[PDB]
Amino acid sequence: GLRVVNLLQERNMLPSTPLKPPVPNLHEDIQKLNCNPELFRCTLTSIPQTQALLNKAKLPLGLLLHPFKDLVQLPVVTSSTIVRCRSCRTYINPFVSFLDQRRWKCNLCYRVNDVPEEEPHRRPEVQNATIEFMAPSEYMLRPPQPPVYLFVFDVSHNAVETGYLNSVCQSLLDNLDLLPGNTRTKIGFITFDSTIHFYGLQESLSQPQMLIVSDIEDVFIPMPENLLVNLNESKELVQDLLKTLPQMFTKTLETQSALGPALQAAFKLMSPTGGRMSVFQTQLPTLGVGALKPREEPNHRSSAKMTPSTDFYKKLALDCSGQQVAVDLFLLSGQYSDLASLGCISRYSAGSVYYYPSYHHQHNPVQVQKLQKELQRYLTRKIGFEAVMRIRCTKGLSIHTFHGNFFVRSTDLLSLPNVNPDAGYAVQMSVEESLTDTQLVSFQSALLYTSSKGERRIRVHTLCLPVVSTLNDVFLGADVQAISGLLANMAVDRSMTASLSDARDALVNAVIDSLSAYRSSVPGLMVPFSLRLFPLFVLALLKQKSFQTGTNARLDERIFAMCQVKNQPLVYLMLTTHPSLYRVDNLSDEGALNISDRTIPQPPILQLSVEKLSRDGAFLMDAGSVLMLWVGKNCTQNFLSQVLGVQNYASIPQPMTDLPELDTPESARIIAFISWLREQRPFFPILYVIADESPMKANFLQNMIEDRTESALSYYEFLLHIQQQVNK
Amino acid sequence: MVLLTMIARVADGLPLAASMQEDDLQQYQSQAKQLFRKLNEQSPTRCTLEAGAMTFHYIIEQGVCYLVLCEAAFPKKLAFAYLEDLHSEFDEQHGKKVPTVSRPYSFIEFDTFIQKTKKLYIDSRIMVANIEEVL
Amino acid sequence: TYLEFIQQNEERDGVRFSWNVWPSSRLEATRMVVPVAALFTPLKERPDLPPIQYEPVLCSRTTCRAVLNPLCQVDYRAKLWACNFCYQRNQFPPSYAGISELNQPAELLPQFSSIEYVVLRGPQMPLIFLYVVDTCMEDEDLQALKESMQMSLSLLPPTALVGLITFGRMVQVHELGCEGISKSYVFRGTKDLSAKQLQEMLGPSNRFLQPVQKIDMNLTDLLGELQRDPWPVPQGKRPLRSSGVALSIAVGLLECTFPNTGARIMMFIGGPATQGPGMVVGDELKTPIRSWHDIDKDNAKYVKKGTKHFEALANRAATTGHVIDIYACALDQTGLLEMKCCPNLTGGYMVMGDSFNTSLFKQTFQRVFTKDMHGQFKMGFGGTLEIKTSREIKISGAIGPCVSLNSKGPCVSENEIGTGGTCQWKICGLSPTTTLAIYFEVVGRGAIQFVTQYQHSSGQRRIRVTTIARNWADAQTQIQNIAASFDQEAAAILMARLAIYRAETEDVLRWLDRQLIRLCQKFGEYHKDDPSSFRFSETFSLYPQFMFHLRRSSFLQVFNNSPDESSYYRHHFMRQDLTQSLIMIQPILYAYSFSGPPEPVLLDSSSILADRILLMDTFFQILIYHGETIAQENFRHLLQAPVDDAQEILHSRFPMPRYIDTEHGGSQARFLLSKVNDVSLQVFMDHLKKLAVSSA
Amino acid sequence: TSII
Ligand SMILES: [Zn+2]
Ligand SMILES: [Zn+2]
Repeated sequence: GLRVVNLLQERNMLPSTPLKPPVPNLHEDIQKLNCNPELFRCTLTSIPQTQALLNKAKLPLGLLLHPFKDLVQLPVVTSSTIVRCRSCRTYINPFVSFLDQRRWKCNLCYRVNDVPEEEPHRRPEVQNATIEFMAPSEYMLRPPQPPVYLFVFDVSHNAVETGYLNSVCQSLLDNLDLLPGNTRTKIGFITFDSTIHFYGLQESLSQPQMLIVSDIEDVFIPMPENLLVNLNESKELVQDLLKTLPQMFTKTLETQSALGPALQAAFKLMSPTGGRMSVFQTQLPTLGVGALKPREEPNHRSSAKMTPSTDFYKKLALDCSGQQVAVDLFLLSGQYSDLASLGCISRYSAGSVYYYPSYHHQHNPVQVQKLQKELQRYLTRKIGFEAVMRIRCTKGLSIHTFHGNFFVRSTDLLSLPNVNPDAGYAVQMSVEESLTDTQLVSFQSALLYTSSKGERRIRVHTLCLPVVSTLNDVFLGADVQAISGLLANMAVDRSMTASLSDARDALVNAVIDSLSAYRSSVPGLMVPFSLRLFPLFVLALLKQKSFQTGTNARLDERIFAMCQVKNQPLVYLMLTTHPSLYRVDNLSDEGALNISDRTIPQPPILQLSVEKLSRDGAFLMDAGSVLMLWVGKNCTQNFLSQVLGVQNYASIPQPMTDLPELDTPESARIIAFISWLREQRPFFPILYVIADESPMKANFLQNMIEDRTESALSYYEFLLHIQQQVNK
Repeated sequence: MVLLTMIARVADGLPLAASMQEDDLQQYQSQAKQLFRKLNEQSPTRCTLEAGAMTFHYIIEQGVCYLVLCEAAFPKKLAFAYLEDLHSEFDEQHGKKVPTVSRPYSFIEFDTFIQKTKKLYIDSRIMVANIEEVL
Repeated sequence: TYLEFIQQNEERDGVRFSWNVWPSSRLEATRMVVPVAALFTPLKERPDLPPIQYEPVLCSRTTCRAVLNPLCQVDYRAKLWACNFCYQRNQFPPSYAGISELNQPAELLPQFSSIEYVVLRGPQMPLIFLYVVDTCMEDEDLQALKESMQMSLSLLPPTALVGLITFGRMVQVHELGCEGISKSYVFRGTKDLSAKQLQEMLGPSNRFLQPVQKIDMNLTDLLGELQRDPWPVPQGKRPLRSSGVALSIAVGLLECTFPNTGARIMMFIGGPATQGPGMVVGDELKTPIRSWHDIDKDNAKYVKKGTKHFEALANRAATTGHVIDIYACALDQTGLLEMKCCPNLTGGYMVMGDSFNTSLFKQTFQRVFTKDMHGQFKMGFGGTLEIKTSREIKISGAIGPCVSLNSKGPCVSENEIGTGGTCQWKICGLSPTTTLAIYFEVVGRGAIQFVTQYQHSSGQRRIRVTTIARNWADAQTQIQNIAASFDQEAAAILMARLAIYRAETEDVLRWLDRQLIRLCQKFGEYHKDDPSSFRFSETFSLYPQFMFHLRRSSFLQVFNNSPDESSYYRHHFMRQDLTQSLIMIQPILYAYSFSGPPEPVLLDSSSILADRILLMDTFFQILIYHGETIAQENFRHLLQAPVDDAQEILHSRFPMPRYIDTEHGGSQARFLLSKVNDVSLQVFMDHLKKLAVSSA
Repeated sequence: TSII
């Protein structure tokens, strides 16, 4: 794959099969041990030898990691001692150098270490790039904290009208036994509006107790016990409250919400132990500390002129981090809520935000089932408490910028009050000292956390990459998807820091400078094979909710889009930015019918353009978190009756949540393909067939990032602008 | 008058079970581990140590040490009475597998019995040293 | 008979004067050794006067506005009546156009000189009962307190409003019947809140005050599920009890919800205030609660600041018109000295015992809700007392459970006694036994009119009008009749309340003899420098003996008692009628022997016989002493004749007296030997005669 | 600080 591609001549560059990550140019025995690229990958699989060579390539050097990802198999070492390097404390990894059969050379600081009295090359710590240790006593600041779940609910008049509390309390009742933990599990509840409402739970009392703290400017804990109760001991007492809670605030006239003081009370309740805080807010905070001004929302006409409005939720997030308290924010607002400020509570506490625009129990069934499925994953996925993460790299390389939800302590120690398996992180590096002496460099991430069973564990991933000295070899190893993800994180920071214009300009100039630098080292737009999708993916970045310009997008939409860029793994960033488009009205037997009885169709991936569509058939779009099935106005009668279960195009339901399972082989094929798509991921993506000509579901159209619009270039128009600036 | 409780194996100082709640903790949890390291086969089986304003109390029964720290005004007779029923319950259905575990805090779930027993001594409703010698 | 005169007038008018014949001259309007005063009982019960459903028919003379009374000269054919306080002639209202001598209005018959009017204006207001419960007590005490409050709930009228405030370290304002969750508003016990602040933080009926008929089932379950303060008590410490904040929240609640309407704040405490404003004692047990000896040597850094907090709440509740009761039961002191002004300014009760789990408290607490012949409580609310006097009579002030309304007029004196400077007072709570003391001053038959507007327990507005008249002394023979009209019992109690008032607001034991000796020299008989010739008329003979027990009583010798006990004793003395007041100063003693039926005996050591049973009735204690020979079928009747007679009075007295069964060489025989006997009465009388026949 |  050494070829040179003319982007102006191909225009069908996107392959029909899923994009696989590049394989680093290593020796066959070194690459066979390399880490799973879904847990750890780099923008440049061939590391530049000098900073000057990196600067000439005009490509960003960095790492994207998914360290707590659910695994099929995990080696758990129980050794009496953890073998680390005597200098940089690097954990012994498959890429070290044994010399005297009881002396190993550290692959990050080149120091020779005594192989401890515990054939050492057969040891599992040297045969697995991903491994989990049992942390000894010196890795604990305190006894392992129990799992603590505190749920904070907005019960204002607007929140009651949404009806969100009915499904949240139902998901808690359904998944009460599925919450991670042992007998030490504790659970609590807080509701608020203009006042803070604590809930005491004791078996000695007939009913729970609703304790109202009305001093908003001076919050306190009204009861020393029974507010954070033991789950399995008070199971029936927790269940009765979850059945009564959605019924207490029906006639509520409280319209103001004091989110700030409520979070202050919730922090004080969890300050002794720490844990996970689940906050559910539906409107702009307007009462007490943390109040946020209203704002007029932009329209398609407004110029590019996002930052937090206050530092309250940022300061409060740092206090939560110091007590191992993480805050997950569930914003179900129908109007502006200043998420640019509210998100600071989850960013700096290793939480994550969940946005459900215009949630209503009766008026928005799409958001209703979206919240149901996301809460199913949120309450049942594994969890790690009071966690820290460190990222080490071979001497000569230096991490200079961290991306994700955490708090960077000094010495580049990532603090994670909670670590969750759906979080993604990114790092940007630079060559501080020339890698002349070495040919291989290594990267090692260590995740120290407390499990839900009360065990201190250490999860370690190690990656090894080769060093090159020619500009061509740097380009030959470029990971286009990883470069896209790192640029997205850099552009988000550029926005807060500078402006959305600078963010949009830095993204365009990343394609200009890299291809112009490539050109100056060899008519049309000539790119190496590894970068043939570089202008396409960047155009997709410039058109989606994070960075788009002449759209009618709302403020909280764009902020949540930027929060997902900073917090999601690379696979779901690529699935969201460049969805996969398949034609599904004509599935057949060329698929992965390998897995037993099931035959799974494998239709080819289509480039995101309306020109690829057709009014004669139906097209499914995999957007990562959602599956939109578009049905043409002239779809064949077979697809209507045998797949949709409908006699004519006119009779397809206004919002159709999912297809029926009908007794037709066409239905069996499409249920196979959709089931196979959803088995690839954790948050079950809801499939909506409501994309229709008249359903006002033009979200599907928004994703065709290659077509032009009255406010953005087409893909061809983009390539022409790139070539104009390359040959300037 | 406030508390701190730790259960550990005397031989290697391996922590078995503990319990702490704040609302410092760091300087008194360290001195606790200093004691677990120094204790051995010739240490007194029942002793009282006094660190500054606070006071340590411990007993040793079958290679397991039951330590408690409290404000010096806390009655010493109640401090030792609290350590015995802890040893009574712990040794009953955990003493068989104490000299076999290797992971720290292999009995974190003894947290539940600790804090329940702990409630019944802090609401009013043998040797002496100064914790500076052994350290 | 002057005795028949004094007895019949208290029965009809509920009043007793020190002098029943008044000064006729400004020359010696100063002569009074004992001032012209009255023990007035506004709601004095009497066998059935007709409830008069009129409007009281006021005198149209602007400032005067006196009530038509039997002292008014009428003219039933000119249709006029002449007011007796200002001689202006009035015209009878339309509804009186058909009156005649053959059938006259009730307010003109001298039998109806004290009369009660019912004024039905508009919608009645419901009664309000706010429970304020301490949860820092033993389970035995808290359980019995829960059972007592649940019983009183079953006695309240169906329309009355009820609220509940529990407090420990925090203060909880409970919102009753709210779905199936039962919520409450929690406040810090470390800082005070104004009525305006409390109104904003909390948001005819309320969420916190609801009718009994709609809430009694939910409130009974809640009261039965009350548990102790959940905060632990460290070793050697008292629980953190925020009495001052919980009371200021109960006062602030009613102040912004139902102001100016009968309400009773019932606070139940089982210990002293240890936190927040109003604090009485520290939180560590090693420091004992203040004592009288600790108060004078200035080792009580909480009294002055704690009293000031509750004096502010007292004036706040009294201005709004609400009543504050204090039910304190603990083994140590509780802080009555600092909180006394709340049930003193208002007409609130003050009950004091060792534990809520005794027959003493339980029976006392349910006597608060004793009903009459129609099923209504014997309590009134928002009582306004106005006094109309003749031009020559001026009001110096009042001593008793009342608050001045700062109303000015020609009837107000310049020298004020107690709570003076007004002809109008507010009594937020009153009962048929509530007795004020009004001191007058002269500057026949002058008439004093008492007008008391109050809210009946039924909700009706009522006005009791008592008009009295006492003969102006005949200028030919005054000092002889004035001495004849002297009431030694009434004057002794009226002089006693003067002594307690300045002792409780300070030597007082130097003003007492000056009036006793001067009274001896003025109305006694003696040769100069001959003490053996000194003597008193039958009108004055009991007065020195009354003042002998007074100066040695626990009302003035506060030591050997705790400050809470001294405040408790002084509380009930300032509110009782004459009959019970004499018992307090001089306990009555009955003797029981084979030789005769029960008979009263002297309060001296000479009455203690070995073969006799004694029943000493102090107002606060019923004591049965068994003589040494007696101690060791009709010596059963000798051992139960006091028990039988004690049983009847151990039920009528509202603050149920403590019962003692002691003997010679008994532990509690101390109570008999103390009030019995500067030394003895004989030495006291001889020293008195040597000074009365002495210099003037 | 941490030794991770
Ligand atoms: Zn090293
Ligand atoms: Zn008149």
